Amino acid sequence: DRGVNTFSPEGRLFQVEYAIEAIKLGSTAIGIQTSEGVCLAVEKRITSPLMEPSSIEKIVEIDAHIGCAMSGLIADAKTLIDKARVETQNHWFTYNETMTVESVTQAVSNLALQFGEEDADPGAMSRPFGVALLFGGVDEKGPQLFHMDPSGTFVQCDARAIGSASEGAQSSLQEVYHKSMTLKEAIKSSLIILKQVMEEKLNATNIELATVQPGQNFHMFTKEELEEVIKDI
Amino acid sequence: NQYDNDVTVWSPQGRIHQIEYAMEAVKQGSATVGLKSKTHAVLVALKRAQSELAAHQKKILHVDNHIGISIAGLTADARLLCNFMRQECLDSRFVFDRPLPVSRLVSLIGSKTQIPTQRYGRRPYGVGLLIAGYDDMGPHIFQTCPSANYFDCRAMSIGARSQSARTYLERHMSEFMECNLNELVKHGLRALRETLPAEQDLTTKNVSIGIVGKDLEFTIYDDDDVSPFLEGLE
Amino acid sequence: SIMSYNGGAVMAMKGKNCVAIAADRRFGIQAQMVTTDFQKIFPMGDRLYIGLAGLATDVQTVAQRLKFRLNLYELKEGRQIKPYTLMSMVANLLYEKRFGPYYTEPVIAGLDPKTFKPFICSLDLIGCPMVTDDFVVSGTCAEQMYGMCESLWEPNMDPDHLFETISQAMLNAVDRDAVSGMGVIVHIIEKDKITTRTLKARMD
Amino acid sequence: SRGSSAGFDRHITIFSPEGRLYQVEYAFKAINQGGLTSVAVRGKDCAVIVTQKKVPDKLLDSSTVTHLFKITENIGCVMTGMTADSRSQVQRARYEAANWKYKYGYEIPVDMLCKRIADISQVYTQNAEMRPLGCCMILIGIDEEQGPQVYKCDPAGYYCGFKATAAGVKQTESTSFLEKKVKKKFDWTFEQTVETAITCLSTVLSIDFKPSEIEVGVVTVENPKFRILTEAEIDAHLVALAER
Amino acid sequence: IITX
Amino acid sequence: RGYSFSLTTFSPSGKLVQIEYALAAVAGGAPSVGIKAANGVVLATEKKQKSILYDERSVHKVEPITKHIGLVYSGMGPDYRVLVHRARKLAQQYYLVYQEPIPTAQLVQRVASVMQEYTQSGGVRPFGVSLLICGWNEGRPYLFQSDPSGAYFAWKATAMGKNYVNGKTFLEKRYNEDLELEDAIHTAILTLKESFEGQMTEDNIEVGICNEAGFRRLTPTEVKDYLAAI
Amino acid sequence: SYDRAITVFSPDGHLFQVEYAQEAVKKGSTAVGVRGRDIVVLGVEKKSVAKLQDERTVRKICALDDNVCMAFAGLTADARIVINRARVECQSHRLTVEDPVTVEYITRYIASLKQRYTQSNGRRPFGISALIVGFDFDGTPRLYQTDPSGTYHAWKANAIGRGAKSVREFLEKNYTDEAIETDDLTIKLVIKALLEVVQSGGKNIELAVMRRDQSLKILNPEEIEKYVAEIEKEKEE
Amino acid sequence: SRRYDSRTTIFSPEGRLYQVEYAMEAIGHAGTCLGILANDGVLLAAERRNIHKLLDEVFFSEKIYKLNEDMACSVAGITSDANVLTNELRLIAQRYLLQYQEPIPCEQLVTALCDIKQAYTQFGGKRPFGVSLLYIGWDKHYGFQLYQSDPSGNYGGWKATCIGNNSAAAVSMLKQDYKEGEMTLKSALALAIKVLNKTMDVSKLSAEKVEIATLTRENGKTVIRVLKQKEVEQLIKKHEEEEAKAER
Amino acid sequence: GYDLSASTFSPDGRVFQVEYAMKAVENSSTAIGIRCKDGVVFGVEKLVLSKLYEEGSNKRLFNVDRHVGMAVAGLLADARSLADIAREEASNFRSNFGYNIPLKHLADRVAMYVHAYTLYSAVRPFGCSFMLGSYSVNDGAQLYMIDPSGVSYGYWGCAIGKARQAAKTEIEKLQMKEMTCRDIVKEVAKIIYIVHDEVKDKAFELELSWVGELTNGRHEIVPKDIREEAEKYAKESLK
Ligand SMILES: [Cl-]
Ligand SMILES: [Cl-]
Ligand SMILES: [Cl-]
Ligand SMILES: [Cl-]
Ligand SMILES: [Cl-]
Ligand SMILES: [Cl-]
Ligand SMILES: [Cl-]
Ligand SMILES: [Cl-]
Ligand SMILES: [Cl-]
Ligand SMILES: [Cl-]
Ligand SMILES: [Cl-]
Ligand SMILES: [Cl-]
Ligand SMILES: [Cl-]
Ligand SMILES: [Cl-]
Ligand SMILES: [Cl-]
Ligand SMILES: [Cl-]
Ligand SMILES: [Cl-]
Ligand SMILES: [K+]
Ligand SMILES: [Mg+2]
Ligand SMILES: [Mg+2]
Repeated sequence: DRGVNTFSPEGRLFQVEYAIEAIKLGSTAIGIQTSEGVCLAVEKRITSPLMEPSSIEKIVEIDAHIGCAMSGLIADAKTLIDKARVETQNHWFTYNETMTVESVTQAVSNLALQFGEEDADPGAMSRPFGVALLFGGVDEKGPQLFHMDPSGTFVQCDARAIGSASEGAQSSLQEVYHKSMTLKEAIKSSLIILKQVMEEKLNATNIELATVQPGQNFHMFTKEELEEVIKDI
Repeated sequence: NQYDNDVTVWSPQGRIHQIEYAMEAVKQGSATVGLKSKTHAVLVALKRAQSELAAHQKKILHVDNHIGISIAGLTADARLLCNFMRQECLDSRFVFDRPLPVSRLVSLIGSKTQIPTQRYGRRPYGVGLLIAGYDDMGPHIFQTCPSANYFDCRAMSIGARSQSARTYLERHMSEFMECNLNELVKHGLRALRETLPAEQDLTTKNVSIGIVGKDLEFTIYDDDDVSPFLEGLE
Repeated sequence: SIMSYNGGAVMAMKGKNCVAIAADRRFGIQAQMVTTDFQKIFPMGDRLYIGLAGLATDVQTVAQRLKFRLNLYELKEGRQIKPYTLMSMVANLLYEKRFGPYYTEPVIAGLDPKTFKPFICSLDLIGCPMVTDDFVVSGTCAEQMYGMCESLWEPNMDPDHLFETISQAMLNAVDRDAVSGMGVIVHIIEKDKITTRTLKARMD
Repeated sequence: SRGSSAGFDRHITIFSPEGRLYQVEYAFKAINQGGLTSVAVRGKDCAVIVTQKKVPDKLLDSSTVTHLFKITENIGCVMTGMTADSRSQVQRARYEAANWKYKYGYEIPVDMLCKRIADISQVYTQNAEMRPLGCCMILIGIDEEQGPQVYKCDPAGYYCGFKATAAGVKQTESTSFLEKKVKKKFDWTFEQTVETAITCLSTVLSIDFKPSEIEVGVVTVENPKFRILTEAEIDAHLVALAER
Repeated sequence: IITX
Repeated sequence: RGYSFSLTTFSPSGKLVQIEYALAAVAGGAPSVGIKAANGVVLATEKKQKSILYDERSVHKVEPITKHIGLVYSGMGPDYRVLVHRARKLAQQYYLVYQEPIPTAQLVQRVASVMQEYTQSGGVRPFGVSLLICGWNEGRPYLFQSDPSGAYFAWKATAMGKNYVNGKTFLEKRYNEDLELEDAIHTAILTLKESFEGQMTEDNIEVGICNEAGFRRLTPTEVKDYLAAI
Repeated sequence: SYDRAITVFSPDGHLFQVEYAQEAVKKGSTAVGVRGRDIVVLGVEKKSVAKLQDERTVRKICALDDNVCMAFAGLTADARIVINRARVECQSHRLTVEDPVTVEYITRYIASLKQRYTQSNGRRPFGISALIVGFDFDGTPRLYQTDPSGTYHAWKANAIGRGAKSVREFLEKNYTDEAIETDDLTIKLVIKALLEVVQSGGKNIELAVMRRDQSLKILNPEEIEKYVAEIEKEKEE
Repeated sequence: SRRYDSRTTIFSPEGRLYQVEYAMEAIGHAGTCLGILANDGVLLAAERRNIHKLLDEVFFSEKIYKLNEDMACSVAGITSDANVLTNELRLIAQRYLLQYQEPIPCEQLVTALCDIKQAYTQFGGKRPFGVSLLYIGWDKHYGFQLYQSDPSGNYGGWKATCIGNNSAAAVSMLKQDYKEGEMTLKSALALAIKVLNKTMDVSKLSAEKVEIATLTRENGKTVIRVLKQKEVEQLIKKHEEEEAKAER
Repeated sequence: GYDLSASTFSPDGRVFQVEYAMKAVENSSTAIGIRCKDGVVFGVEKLVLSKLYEEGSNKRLFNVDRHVGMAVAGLLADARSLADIAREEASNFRSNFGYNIPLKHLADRVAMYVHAYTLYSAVRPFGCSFMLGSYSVNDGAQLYMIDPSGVSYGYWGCAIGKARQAAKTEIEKLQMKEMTCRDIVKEVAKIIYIVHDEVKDKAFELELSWVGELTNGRHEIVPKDIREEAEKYAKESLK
């Protein structure tokens, strides 16, 4: 038994590497960034017909111009989401402007390695967060998608999958993606890919989709709007 | 084995394995080169892209008008240290209305980064930095390590396959002091290019450049802004 | 003055094998009477009572917090607390508030739970104790009370004579103080019994 | 039982099944690592401490090699055991004594200073996170009523007053020597006190000293200020002992 | 407050 | 910082072995005796005083806590000094509030409570001592023992340290309720003689007495006098 | 103060202390929740019976506020702590918002409390899951479930504790519009669900209901055996 | 330091808390202690372990503690731990009285202590307290009451129960002989002695060997008394006179 | 395992963690200090691990007060941190007592700081030994040396690092009591060259400092021209 801040001989923090393995236990989520907006799609993973599907929430609104899709240990995500929300509102309070997608992701990512068992407050984080996140939104740099993992590393991505089937899904994304791709095409593509990789038959109850566009605020798709998109697929 | 989990445990050969392991974090980072002339300090960095569709990790960071850094190792530790450095620079301008000297900043890094190497349950910083600066004593390239040691360099490279870049830099270092800026970056890019598998080339997607000097605040060139420096590697 | 805000008066008086403690019954806020049955004398044991005149809020707080301390003491020790030991306990409680004190000056009257020897004392508002062999007084009409006690009290009085004396000292003292009165209550503490009386008294 | 062990009772100061504290026992072994022995003796008129002075190097400034320390103007001590541990314990004793004088308006008695250092050492036998100090402190001073005093405390937090005592490698042999010598003496009390201390030390080591191979400190009823003897003064005693 |  | 976890814990069979092992330290310590006479209490103890070099009067095992309460022990001496100091400090805290000397039972309770702390609090071991505590109040003698667990017992007579079990049966066949203090001192010293080895002088045993006049150590010349019969 | 990291990751991304807390839940007595049309019902197993027990003192259904209650399975001492923390929080919400809590709000609060105890130094996770039920201001019935990890979901019906696997299977086949059309059938669905797994039926099934606005009513054993016989004589047909 | 931390407040792989379980073994070896609820009162009867000949007899009991005006408890397990807990029980009871100027209801006092005990199992890295308690009392909400708590932080209300040595055996005897809603203090005392006579099978039952305390109501006031040895001897006499009847 | 914590004695009464820290010092290249008639001179064999480093990088000689020099061997980051402690002790001394800290006192203070890291599981011992040197008209020349255990002594001559014993036997040949600082620099340089293993590790820089009458009690780098003369003298002496 070893401390939570022990390095392995290969120069990695065991807890961070193990936290990255927990991401593979989460449902697949997909983010695609186009010139007309970004879309976020996520497999819900319904475990019983008695469970209410709308009570699974794996895409959330950060601010009007920023959505977040998550995969891994979802309970761990809550304090990260709340930090993103609070940060964008503080930024608005102080500067009277929208915080950039990059800046939000950066703020959240600075929480990442803040665990340990004898530097800090009477009970601060004991372990890293078992969560990966896709921040999708629009700011003055245009539509934007960023990935973040438990290491605290974050990076802009033209398209990205996370969760159990992300190798697989990422392969299909390199195939279908191009820079001049439309938003409606990116929406179709990500459902096509989710359909492939999901264990269950895809339908309008066991997935979520959300978009953010230059014109329009963060928008969660309704049952009716999902059914419309599912027809071609 | 029983000597390699705690940074407070000396081995029976007088080593600290946790420090050595932290140093591996920097050895496995992508390569970066730092070099200087009489008038300028340059940083040059390879940005590792996770997928084909990922942007490419930022490797160069602004610290103050007269200082920028290149990173290799854990990104989160890089930011924490970069933020520390930024703060020490602001404090110095607030108090004295003049730039923090680069050697003094570096000393503060050493002092700061040593502390957790001696206390139980703490860990080394898993990051190494090349530090480019300009001050009253001219251009500087420093190197910092997880061990808290630091080095004042004529030039340096860290990260994966950096031994190749180090060898190139040794070969041509006698030329550096008298180089114009373009030549000096050319040299930095050539050194970086040695670290690559023979297939691969330097591109505008994978090179990042940082420059500070006598007439020039620390500035970062990415993507289309590196094109001028890559053309005429002739 | 803080101590004249609610008014009030207590005294205690020593007799042969017995003690007496007495108090006015008024609860008022400056000129205004609010109530005419306000408790100022509190049991601390079967033969041991504390009387508190002063700011009404602290009369209650001191009584209550003293009770807290007393109950713990008795559960922890084998036994009922002695009169002298209760005094020291009160003293200690008030002196803790040396630099922001409770505005009450208690009087204690009782019999020792083994010997049955009479005890009386009073304390100032920061806990200076003061034991006497005759009488103690406390409240807005202390000078009036001193006048009555110094002129009437005699040694070795029996329960009936002690009752008359403490009653006459109270009634006549408080009848010269605007903010004390609206009734007087008297407890006579004997070995074998407690006699509690309210007196016929002026209600102006 | 008989050398039994459960858990971490050899690594930290918890009880072994026999109710021993192995870590405390091991701190006593650490006293002898220095290779030195020290002797102290008291009489009616004075108290003396003598220790070995090994200067194996030519290149040491031998004036800085000492195990004798002034605690107050009137209290001296000889330390035996690990050197840095010993120095730390001397600084503490100085602080305790100075602080006593400030609070109470008179000098700390030697027994109380020894007791305080012992009491502090005790904490290291009960709390798991630090080790005992691997050293032993012998204090001398004059007490106004009781006369000259020798006190010793150890890494267990035991302390005691003595007619004479010893510390370090040849502690047992010194104790034996001193025991045999006090029985002979009337009122079980030493009288030629400096000569007894050096003779004891020379016997148990079998060395027969030069003036630069030992250190001597004294306090006397007439001169209670702690005094370190010079090389010449020590030689006077060595030559006086050699000639009978 | 009593005084002496 | 200091270790925050307990060093005494429960074993599978429900024992707190660190306390059992502290008890073994006590059992290996020098013998102590306590006898409660009708009119007083006596505490007696062997000094493990080897060398004639020891100044026997320089430290004491029989210590006063207050004018009316006294202590002796078996087990580790330096641990005992900690508890003597706390006992004394506790006695004064009580005196300042109540203006009455602390009753023996109350002192024993507060000391035992401290001993309990060291079986649970972080990063410490239990005390390796048992105390015998004597006192006089409410016109009546008291003898108490407090063990490393923080458990306490009121005794008429008892023994602790090396060879205590025999000591207890020696007293079991030798104490009566109607016994005078001076007689009790004699039997206390005979109890120590059962488990001695060495031949007794007044310089290698220590005796304290407790009565209406208060608690005090006997002086060497007093102990000498009692030893003339023994 | 004790700062040991207790819940840490293991190879392959497990949090063993949370998994072990989940094992404590599975050894607890079975609890069942069904969300009716205009009612919500909680039923729970035994646990031990015993004639000398005072039934009142060991209930595993607990009011959080006037409009929210919960049942739990697992370590009962841990549950008591969680319950009192939720009870305090229901009163703080009422203070700062002047509305009663939504059931989701207080579920979300219990869940984040549990999550915190899986990522804070010096603490083990809580060894309980909770079925939380009630009504919102707009009349909508609600059943939520939390578990030791801090995950939470809404359910039409669910079970936790020992034999939750089989009981959830029964509810999947049996929870239909017709089985919850009325209140007596909704209550009967919970009893049937328990009466599967309940050792000596029954006897040892404590039950309680919450109607829109009307607050928590527990059923007494006289009122239960009415429903027991009324469903036992319907299964002969 | 991680090497030396025995980790007292973590789950085992089966969802268990070993220090709690191990504490419960300690309690099983302690002196037997039973509590019996009746229509006109409540009692505690406990085995004395302080039985050596030379002990002095100074307090009014060994294992019975008065908590406040309306409540007492008895204990089984580590004595020193029990002293810490009973001192805390008294403090809680007075904090309540200070605040509301009425006595703490019995269940509220038990719950308050049990939350302390629970905490010792969840955080702090300390060994739990090795104590189970039986609480007897009266209050204006539920009248005469008997509670049981143990080191896990758990508690329950009981009409009759037992903790310590041979508990299982004792609770079996109570199961058969106890009359729900029909007991008096005199018949509960008889049953207490019947149970202790079987469960102290090493060996013959004596007054010096047990402690009995009763809690009753007299003129709107709660009386809590430790029976004197004269009374305990007379109750044992009556039990031994009753076993003479048991055949013809 | 009796060697994992500085709070654990071995059964023979040793503290192996401190012993292991000392091994880090004895792995390091050699530093020497010589006290002489009119001051103290320091020299360090400074191994050059790359030609890419600047001439002067990784100094092992420090000014800790204007009158005090520090010469280190071992783990360099530990040594630098100790230099900061020394600096602060001298600074605080001047603020409280209003004069320049006496060397012996500074040595004893820093040594107790070093010693404090030899007692606890919470921290590790310093992996460094250091010499402190000064000169003044009142106190003369003084040279002290502290090791990872926290022991402090005063020396006429001293060496630390891997060629410690070889250095000492050359130092012993000097009659340093009768020599000036201007002479001793050349002899320090000479000794460093003797004990340097030119086969094992190739290239080294000589680092030199002094404090004496000639510097007016200030600790200073030996001037470049004097260093180079000393280097040349040492080089040609080796022949
Ligand atoms: Cl992933
Ligand atoms: Cl990198
Ligand atoms: Cl990283
Ligand atoms: Cl390095
Ligand atoms: Cl590298
Ligand atoms: Cl209070
Ligand atoms: Cl002074
Ligand atoms: Cl002699
Ligand atoms: Cl800890
Ligand atoms: Cl003391
Ligand atoms: Cl006293
Ligand atoms: Cl005395
Ligand atoms: Cl919390
Ligand atoms: Cl479950
Ligand atoms: Cl009460
Ligand atoms: Cl009460
Ligand atoms: Cl060395
Ligand atoms: K220790
Ligand atoms: Mg009037
Ligand atoms: Mg009027």
